[PDB]
Amino acid sequence: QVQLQESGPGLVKPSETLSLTCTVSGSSLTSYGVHWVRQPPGKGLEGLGVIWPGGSTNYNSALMSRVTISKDNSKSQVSLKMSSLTAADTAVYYCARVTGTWYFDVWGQGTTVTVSSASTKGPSVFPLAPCSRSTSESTAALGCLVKDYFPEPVTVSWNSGALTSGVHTFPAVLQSSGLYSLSSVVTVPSSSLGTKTYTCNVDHKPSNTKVDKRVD
Amino acid sequence: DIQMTQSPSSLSASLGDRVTISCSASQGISNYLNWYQQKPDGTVKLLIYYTSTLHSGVPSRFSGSGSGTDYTLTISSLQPEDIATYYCQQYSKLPWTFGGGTKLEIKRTVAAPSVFIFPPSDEQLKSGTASVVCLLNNFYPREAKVQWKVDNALQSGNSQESVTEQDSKDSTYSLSSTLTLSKADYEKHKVYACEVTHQGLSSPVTKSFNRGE
Amino acid sequence: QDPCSNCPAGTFCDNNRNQICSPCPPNSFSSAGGQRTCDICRQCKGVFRTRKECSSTSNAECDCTPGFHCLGAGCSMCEQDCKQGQELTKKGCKDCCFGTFNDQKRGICRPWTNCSLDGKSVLVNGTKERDVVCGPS
Ligand SMILES: *[C@@H]1O[C@H](CO)[C@@H](O)[C@H](O)[C@H]1NC(C)=O
Repeated sequence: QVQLQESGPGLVKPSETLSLTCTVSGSSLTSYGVHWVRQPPGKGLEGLGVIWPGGSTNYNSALMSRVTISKDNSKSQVSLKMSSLTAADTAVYYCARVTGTWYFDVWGQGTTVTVSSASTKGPSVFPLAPCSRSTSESTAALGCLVKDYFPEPVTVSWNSGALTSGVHTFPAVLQSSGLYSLSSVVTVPSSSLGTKTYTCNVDHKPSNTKVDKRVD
Repeated sequence: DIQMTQSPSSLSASLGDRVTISCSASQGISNYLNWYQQKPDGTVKLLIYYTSTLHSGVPSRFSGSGSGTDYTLTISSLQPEDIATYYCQQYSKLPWTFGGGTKLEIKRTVAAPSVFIFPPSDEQLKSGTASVVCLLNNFYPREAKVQWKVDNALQSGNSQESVTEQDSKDSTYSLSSTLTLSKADYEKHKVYACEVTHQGLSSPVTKSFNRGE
Repeated sequence: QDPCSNCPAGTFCDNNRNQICSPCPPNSFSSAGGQRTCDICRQCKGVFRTRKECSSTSNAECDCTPGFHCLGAGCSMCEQDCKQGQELTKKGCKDCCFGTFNDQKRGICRPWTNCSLDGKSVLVNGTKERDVVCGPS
C-alpha cells in the first residue's frame, strides 16, 4: 500500500552536510513527483524542492542553492542533501507525493533534524508510581520519566503498543543543563494494577538507544 | 514568491458549529489552491485540491470555495477529531508556498483535573538527583495553577510545566509539573505536595506524600 | 490491465476522472507514458536563456544569455564573455600582457609560440588576438 517514510540522522553539527532519505511504498517514482517540506519549531510548513518523474528538479530560491534533490527509481528512494546548515535549519522534514496537477496527496510522518555541536546523549528512564497503593481511589496513575537526552525526538509506547487508552505523553522540556526530558503517563483501574504488568517502551534513535522499564 | 495569509491565526469554536478559515494570496492564483490538515502529532493529510475537490476518504463535512485571491475552507459540523492546524497551499507559480496556518481548538464544558503525585524513584535517588512529578489529567479549560510546597514552604524557580495538546476525543488538556531537587535536599524534608487551582475546582486540591513510605 | 498504461507521453493518468488520460497542462510535460503527474517546464532566467522550448513531451534546455558562455556539463553555469585579446580575471576582463594572446571570447591568455626554440623563423608577428605564425628556416 501507499506509504512514505523519511529517514536520516537527527543530529548534525555545523560541519554542514545534511542527508535524508524518503522511501516510497506504493507509488513508482517514474510516475509521481516527490516534494520536500520542512516545519521549523513553532512555525508553518515550508517547501524545499521537488524532483519530477523525469528526474528534473526545482528548488526554492531562499535556500540559496544549498539544497540538492536526487532519486534512485530502482530503490524507491528520494534523497535530500543540504549544505551550509545554520541552527535555522533545525526542523522536522517531510516528503510528500506530488499527484495530478498538482497536489500533495500522500505525506510521510516526518523526521526531526537538529543542528548543533552538542554531543548526543541517551536518556535515563525512571518509573512514575505513587508512594503507596490507595484502595479508595478506583483509578491509579502510572508513568515513566525519560530524562537527560539530546537531541529532542523521543518516542514512548506502553505495553509494546498494546496499551493506548489513557496514555498521555507530554512534550519535552529544555532543562537548565541543555538536556531534554519528557514524561509519559497512563491512567489505569486501580483494582487491576496488581495483576497485569505495565512497561513503557522508550526509543531514542539519535543515540541508538532502546530502553524498556517496568512500572509496578 | 506568492504570499499566502490565513485569518485568523488561531480559532476556538464549539462542537457542531460551522467553521470557516480564510486564505488570501498576494496575487490571483486562478483556483490553484490546496488545503491540508496537520494533526497535533505531526500527521499531515490532504483535505481538498483545486479549491473545491474533496480528496478520497475525507469526510463530506469539509468543503472549499473561492476565486481570485480569496479562498475559504468550511467545516459544516465541527467534530472532536478536527483539532488540528490547517494550511492552504498555492500551486499557481513556483515555488509553491503555504499559508501561515490556522490553529483550531475546541470549546467545551468545564472539566476538573484529576491530580496525582509521584515520589522520586529509588533508582533515580542512586544517581544523585530527585524529581517529583505532579499530574493534572483531562481538564478544561487550559488555565491551571500548580504550586509546589515542601514542608509547607512554597517553592519557586525549581519546576517546569508541560501541557499536552487538546485531546482528539475529550477536547481536554493534560499537564505535567516536574520539581527537580538534589538528593541531599530531598532527604531533609518529609511532606511533598502540589496544590492545583482550577476553574472546575471549587477550592484548591492538594495531593501529598511523605518521604520514606 | 493497468489503465494508466494507455496514457502516453504528453498526458497524465488520474482514475478519479471520466477521461482517464488528460493532456499535460501548458508549461508542463511528461517524457514517458503512464505518469500520474506532469513535470513542470524548467526556467531559463537570469544569466540563462531558453535554447530549446519545452513541449508536451520534453523539457526545455537552457543556454546562456548573450554575453555569457556555458561552463560545466549540460551548461550547468554561465561565465561572462570577454573580447578577443582579453581574459576574464578576478578584476574583470583585462587585455592580455605583451607576449600573450587569446583568440577566443573565453579562456586565459597564453604565451606566444617561441619560433626560435622550435628552430623556425617568425613569418607574422604576434598580437593580443593572434599567435605568432612561424615559418621554415
Ligand atoms: C614585426 O615582424 C618583423 C619581421 O616579421 C620584424 O622585423 C619586426 O621587428 C617586427 N616588429 C617589431 C615592432 O619588432
